[PDB]
Order: sequence, then C-alpha cells, then structure tokens
Amino acid sequence: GRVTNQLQYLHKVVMKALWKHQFAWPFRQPVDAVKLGLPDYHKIIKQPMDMGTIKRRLENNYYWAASECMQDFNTMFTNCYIYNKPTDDIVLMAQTLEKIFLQKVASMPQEEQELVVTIP
Ligand SMILES: CC[C@@H]1C(=O)N(C)c2cnc(Nc3ccc(C(=O)NC4CCN(C)CC4)cc3OC)nc2N1C1CCCC1
Repeated sequence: GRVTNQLQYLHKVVMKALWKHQFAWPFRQPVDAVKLGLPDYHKIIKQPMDMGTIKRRLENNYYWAASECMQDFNTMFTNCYIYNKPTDDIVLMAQTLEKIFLQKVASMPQEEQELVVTIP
C-alpha cells in the first residue's frame, strides 16, 4: 500500500482515540469463536475484522486509500450489530465507538495525498 495524509490521520488520530477507549477491549483482537464456544460466528460473519488487525495493517502500510481503512472499521462495527442481540451492551459499546469514529473522521484532511516527496 502507501502512506497518505488521510491514512496517517486514521492511524495517528482516529485509531489512537479508539484503541485507548474504555470500550475498545472486545475489538482489539479477532473474535476467537473456538474459545468462546460460538460455532455459528463464522457461519454468520463472513468477513471478520478487528482493531488489532486494522492497526497492524496501518503499521505495515497495507492500505492504498483511507476509504479501504474506513471500510475495515465499518465492517468491524457492522459484524457486531449483525451477530449480537439488539439489547446487548456490546452493541451500545460499538455504537459509542462508531460515533467517535464518525466525529473524528469528520475532521480528516479533505484531499487524499500520498505523503511522499520525490527527487524527479
Ligand atoms: C463474538 C460475539 C460478540 C462480538 O461481536 N465480539 C466482537 C466479541 C469480542 N470479544 C468477546 N468476548 C471476550 C473477549 C475477550 C475475552 C478475554 O480476553 N478473556 C480472558 C481469557 C483468559 N483470562 C485472562 C481471563 C479472561 C473474553 C471474552 O468473553 C467475555 N465477545 C464478543 N461478543 C460477545 C460474546 C459474548 C457476548 C458478545
């Protein structure tokens, strides 16, 4: 992938805020459905995603565009809403983190530019 102003913002502003949040801990690592005794998790959730995975991807410049990274964040939250019961606290935890995600995303740089300065 590459490094852009928007990806750097997702890494150093958005991920920094979410990763340290009180509610982050269910989302800092992939779901281990074997240890949790949930054999239906991977039948229902076809694209697992978590903040540990996103953070590693950002660290390794996996993304080409901030929108791909935002889609991983979105997939993470959506998986939560799809699999769990509407009244579960983890749903309100996801909704809390997602609102911060959106509020932080609103102040992201407008024009995506690769953070690169090259000798022609
Ligand atoms: C998968 C379904 C749904 C969901 O979407 N995600 C993301 C999820 C992510 N993580 C968890 N749960 C746990 C996550 C990590 C741990 C953990 O680290 N446990 C330690 C084990 C060793 N020892 C040090 C003591 C504690 C324990 C968990 O069980 C509560 N649950 C999740 N749920 C919930 C499933 C039960 C209600 C909803």
